[PDB]
Amino acid sequence: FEALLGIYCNKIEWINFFTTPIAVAANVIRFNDVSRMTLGKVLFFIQL
Amino acid sequence: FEALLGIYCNKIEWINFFTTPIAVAANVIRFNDVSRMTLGKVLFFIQL
Repeated sequence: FEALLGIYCNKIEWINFFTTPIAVAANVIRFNDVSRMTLGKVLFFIQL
Repeated sequence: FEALLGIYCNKIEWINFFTTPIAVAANVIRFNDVSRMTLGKVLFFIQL
């Protein structure tokens, strides 16, 4: 006989964005209409 | 649309004279007519 041993499958690890340490550079906010947003802008006022 | 995010500004930092360590070399007294003082002198008397 040709005998086949237990099939073994891979287990993919899972990544959350706030687990990985690039999110300390990030600052992430949901906003459901940024598909419709054309330009976001911030405006700064510096005095010296 | 064309969004406008928050508007930020600078904090112009304040400095007191007696906070900085130049004032240990300094010794500062108000005198409201030094505009009218031509010269101020001190006189030292050494004996040997």
